[PDB]
Amino acid sequence: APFGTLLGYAPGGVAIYSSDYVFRSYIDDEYMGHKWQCVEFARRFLFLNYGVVFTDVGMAWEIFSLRFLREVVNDNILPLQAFPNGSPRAPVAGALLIWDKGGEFKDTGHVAIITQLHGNKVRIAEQNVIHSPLPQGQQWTRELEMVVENGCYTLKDTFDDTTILGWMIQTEDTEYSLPQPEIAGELLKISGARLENKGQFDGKWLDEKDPLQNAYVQANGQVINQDPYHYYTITESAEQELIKATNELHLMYLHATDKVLKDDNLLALFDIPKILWPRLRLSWQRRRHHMITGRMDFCMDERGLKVYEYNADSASCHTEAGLILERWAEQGYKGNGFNPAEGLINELAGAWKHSRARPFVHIMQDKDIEENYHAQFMEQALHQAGFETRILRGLDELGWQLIDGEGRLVNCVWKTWAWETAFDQIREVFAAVPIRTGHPQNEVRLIDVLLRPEVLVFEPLWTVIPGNKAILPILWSLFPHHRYLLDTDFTVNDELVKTGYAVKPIAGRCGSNIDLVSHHEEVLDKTSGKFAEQKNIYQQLWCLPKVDGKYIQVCTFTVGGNYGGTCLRGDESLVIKKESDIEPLIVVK
Amino acid sequence: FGTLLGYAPGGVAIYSSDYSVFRSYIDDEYMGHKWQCVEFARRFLFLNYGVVFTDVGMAWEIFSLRFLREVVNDNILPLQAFPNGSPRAPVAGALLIWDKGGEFKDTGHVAIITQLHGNKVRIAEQNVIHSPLPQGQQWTRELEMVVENGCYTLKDTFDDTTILGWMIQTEDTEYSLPQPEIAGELLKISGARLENKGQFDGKWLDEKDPLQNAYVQANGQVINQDPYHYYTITESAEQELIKATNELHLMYLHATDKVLKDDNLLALFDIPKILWPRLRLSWQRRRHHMITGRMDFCMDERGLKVYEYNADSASCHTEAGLILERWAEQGYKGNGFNPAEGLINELAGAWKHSRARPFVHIMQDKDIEENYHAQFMEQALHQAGFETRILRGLDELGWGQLIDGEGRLVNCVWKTWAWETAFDQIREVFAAVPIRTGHPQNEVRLIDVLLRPEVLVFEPLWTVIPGNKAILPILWSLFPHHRYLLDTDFTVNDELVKTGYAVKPIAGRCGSNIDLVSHHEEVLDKTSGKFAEQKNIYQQLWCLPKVDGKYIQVCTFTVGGNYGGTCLRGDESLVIKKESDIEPLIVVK
Ligand SMILES: C[C@@H](NC(=O)CC[C@@H](N)C(=O)O)C(=O)NC[P@@](=O)(CCCCNCCCCN)OP(=O)(O)O
Ligand SMILES: C[C@@H](NC(=O)CC[C@@H](N)C(=O)O)C(=O)NC[P@@](=O)(CCCCNCCCCN)OP(=O)(O)O
Ligand SMILES: Nc1ncnc2c1ncn2[C@@H]1O[C@H](COP(=O)(O)OP(=O)(O)O)[C@@H](O)[C@H]1O
Ligand SMILES: Nc1ncnc2c1ncn2[C@@H]1O[C@H](COP(=O)(O)OP(=O)(O)O)[C@@H](O)[C@H]1O
Ligand SMILES: [Mg+2]
Ligand SMILES: [Mg+2]
Ligand SMILES: [Mg+2]
Ligand SMILES: [Mg+2]
Repeated sequence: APFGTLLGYAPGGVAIYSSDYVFRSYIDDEYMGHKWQCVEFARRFLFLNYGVVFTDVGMAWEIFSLRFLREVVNDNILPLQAFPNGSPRAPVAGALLIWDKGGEFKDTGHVAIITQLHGNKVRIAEQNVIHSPLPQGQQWTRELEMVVENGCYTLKDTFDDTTILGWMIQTEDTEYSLPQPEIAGELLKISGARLENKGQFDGKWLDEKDPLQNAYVQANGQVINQDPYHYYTITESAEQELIKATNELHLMYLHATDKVLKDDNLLALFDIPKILWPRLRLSWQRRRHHMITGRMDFCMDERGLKVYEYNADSASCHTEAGLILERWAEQGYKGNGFNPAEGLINELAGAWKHSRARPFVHIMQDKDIEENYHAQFMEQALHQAGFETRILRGLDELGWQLIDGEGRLVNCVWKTWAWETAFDQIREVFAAVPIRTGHPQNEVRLIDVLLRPEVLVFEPLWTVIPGNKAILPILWSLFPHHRYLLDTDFTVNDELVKTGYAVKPIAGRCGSNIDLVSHHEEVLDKTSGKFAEQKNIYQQLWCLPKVDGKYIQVCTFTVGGNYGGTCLRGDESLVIKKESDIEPLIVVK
Repeated sequence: FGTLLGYAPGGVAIYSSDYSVFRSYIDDEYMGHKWQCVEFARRFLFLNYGVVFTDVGMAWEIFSLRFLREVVNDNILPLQAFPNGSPRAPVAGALLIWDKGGEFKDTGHVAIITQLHGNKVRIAEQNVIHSPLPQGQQWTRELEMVVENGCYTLKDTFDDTTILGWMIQTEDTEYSLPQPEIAGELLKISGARLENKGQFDGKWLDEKDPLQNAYVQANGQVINQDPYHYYTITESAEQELIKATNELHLMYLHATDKVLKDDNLLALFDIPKILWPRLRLSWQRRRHHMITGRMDFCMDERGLKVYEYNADSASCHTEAGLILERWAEQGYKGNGFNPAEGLINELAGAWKHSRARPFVHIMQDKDIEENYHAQFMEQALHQAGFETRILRGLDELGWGQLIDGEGRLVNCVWKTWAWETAFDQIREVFAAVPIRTGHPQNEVRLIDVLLRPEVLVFEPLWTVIPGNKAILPILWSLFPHHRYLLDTDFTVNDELVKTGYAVKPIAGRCGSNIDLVSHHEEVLDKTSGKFAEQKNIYQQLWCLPKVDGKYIQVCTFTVGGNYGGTCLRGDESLVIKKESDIEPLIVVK
């Protein structure tokens, strides 16, 4: 039957459509999947019957690697066990059934729901196998021979060339289960590479006729890094691991955010003016699904994958990884590899299309030359998502009801401004946020725009919580010894003294005021900055890898909660800074 | 009217409420009626502290409240009151309430104190100033404050008004006022006879009106055993009933919220576990979709208690809001009025503001009482713009989507059916709720309609929780010794033993299987019924007052969450039942 046709329903009344090729599938504010993949059904089936969902994955077979589910009515995390086909643990109804990649399910693999288990077979329901109407009243798509020998169940797919990894059950009982996988550090190694010099970058290789590139040029010139003939490479396998860590960590971050907002004791550790708390919570409940983009900082090498911070509030690198590196590649790369961030612009237009952003968006940026091309890069994402924008450098063009230069109303704002800056205008100075709605010499401040009740702002005010480092000790707290985390505390405890630690201001950035100390209690590195007086967090030391004379760092972009790309920052020192360059990155298989 | 005059602190608009779609919301949260004083004071609180006060008749009533509702998690906070002249100073943000009289006649007034000084305080408010305000001035009026011997006293700018005091949201009660208790006698119910002039000797009910005809067809030209008799209540009591309705309602939602968050609690309602996941989703997305419910109280000089709250499926609306209208219209030449005369416009109201689809299928069981109940509601919907079609039974329903006898798709239904009855269809006989999406002979069950995902149902699922008596011990738990509650438990503890106690099925109705043990330990009354196997609750004995040879019970309606009327149920026994009559009620000032 055509694409979209209803072929039947699964237990509980869950529809199943034909996907024989508005493609996103949502059930309210929740993303289900592409239409009509085997994954969209599986996730919708769990959401509609159990009110739980599994993270976003590249391919179906990757679902067998997850070890947690998200409970949707409260952003809570649930434990999920995996089981090998042939396990003493029977494939109960409701469980997820996963196919690896191979045979009928080539690279993707496959996922299905076990609807009913019998004595010599089981029934499953799925969405991308059958494209024809199901027997009236049949709430299963296929039957699978199941053998039972010595308290061990083994399924036999109806295809002669496929492999069934097993099934997953949401329980705390780990008996019989598979330990969570872990990629061979060998595959996480960052490798140097060189292109053959033939002067592909000898001149103006970045188009200056294009307003966006030229904007970038006017801030950096025809340059990305020290030497444009040298790039770095990672394995498609490591990228997969980065997509996995990004999507997982984000939920852990939203989950931690949730817990902080519900406990004054925790909220008090962020050093945010109390007058704002009620506004933080409201932002949380109302703008919960509005964060458009963030960037994570990772240390990646054979030792594994670690996360330093999450730039949820405001984050750049987008122009670099998503535009210049695209032209760089088109200009000098002739290999089979690819730029892991080439889909950044479209990924952003997409999040905007689906955002509840008003028709006209005012883009507010401070007067910084980097913020200059960043703003224009975000403006092009919005114009693609079909929005209208005007950029505002500084506040001078603003005036009062808030209006801009050309007399237009300001009701929707995208800021490159950091929420912290607005928090200073409050710290410096009541029954409410002390904002002006009138002024003799028509002088508008920052807080006078971002905190005015009728202005729709991105990133939302709650993002300043997962964006503040005081969240790290909380992360550690909720997921002790999590494979991707580093021990973090608000003091230096015994366990940090042995390992060594990095001192970091809870609201800093660009590597300002950072102190690295080794187990030998020796200061490996220091930086200064304007955030010297803020509270600090102490996080287990874990130094960047050095490759080809530079310490490389891995960064992933979150777009609407999911991986949107990867990029590199590389510096002659152990600490990355606003200046640290963006090195070309190619992923290879 | 509607003109923007200025902004209170935080950037809170203030409009003119002159005169010569009147509801105000901020999302799905109701602020008040445009553009009254109360609407501002609530919107100011909602926007800056994320709290709001319960609905009230007049602004002067707010000074009686002793709690606020935190919106981001339906939690309840303490709100203390302080009389003008008080060691406790009138801080910023606090509510300032005027009693009724003088300038603020019957209503009284409400303002927000924006800033305290040494000899004055500034206050922001609505409906007192109807002229624009000076640029950037975030206050409306100043008031002389006379600090003497440690006591603060405010003087109004009007010479005939009275300031009650101010209200601080805190746990410290020192210097505060105790909760106002209504005088015993103002709560006595009283019989009154009309002058017999044959006003009720023929077809006094207009048989021309289809809605009334249907009611006649089920009861004839009758309401009670003698329509020349009625009861009356002081406007002071109705005051108390509107107050206890809106408060208990919030107490019930607060309790509901708690249950849905802790399995150990939810496990007490005996609902099929396969539905738990669905109850929680219902609660999170249909939180504001409840249209109507009815509360049962015991009222007399002893005070005001609450027996139960029929949130799921409740009736009596035809009787109180239509027949009794006709009644008064036919034999009442008095000053009083029917406390439930607006109900029908009240309901059409909630329906305008519901997210109900344009076409509504009304579902009812074959009962002669439900027959007119559903035509009374069908009329509330017609007055709200929707189209409908009554469906008696389940025969007119086909199938792979659910359609009606005329072919139309059923995806939005209003039911008179009890959610507990579908629950039985699950407890009769699975990876999901067992529902048919097809069947040979085309046989839709009740469960096959209410639990089909694409069908919009009112009342929404979560109502089965506050509509279940298992919640009574919870409320007692959250609000022990609340003035309107009764000690309820899941056993017969020490206290109930000595006070006497009512035994009742957690999911019953119409007085079925009710047992009444006195403190002398003797079965006062007892009834039979179908829910004898169900779990029970044990509620403190508090017998109906007996007036004019009848046991009277007070009932209040909740429409969209707030008071919507009042009616009486009278019986020869202490236990009201399905057939208990509706006794005419007139409210007197
Ligand atoms: C968004 C950035 N800037 C701001 O927020 C300025 C805010 C300030 N104008 C205000 O009003 O608070 C920012 O500092 N982000 C932190 P970031 O997301 C991205 C850092 C940018 C690195 N740019 C390198 C350009 C190299 C050109 N050759 O990352 P971290 O610093 O690691 O935190
Ligand atoms: C809505 C009513 N009925 C049902 O829900 C029956 C559902 C049934 N069709 C099903 O199969 O589930 C109901 O029982 N409500 C309980 P209620 O809300 C209203 C009782 C109605 C009293 N009518 C008196 C008419 C007198 C005419 N002279 O109140 P309580 O019984 O006190 O609980
Ligand atoms: N625990 C740590 N161990 C080793 N290096 C660290 C650690 N924390 C931070 N760094 C280094 O410092 C840089 C900046 O710290 P980061 O935590 O990302 O904060 P910022 O927001 O200032 O960029 C990182 O890019 C990394 O090179
Ligand atoms: N605690 C109690 N003390 C005395 N009478 C009670 C008590 N609870 C209920 N009753 C009597 O029993 C009737 C039925 O109880 P109710 O709680 O309303 O359940 P139902 O859903 O069956 O109407 C009431 O209307 C009232 O007359
Ligand atoms: Mg960093
Ligand atoms: Mg940062
Ligand atoms: Mg009752
Ligand atoms: Mg009842």
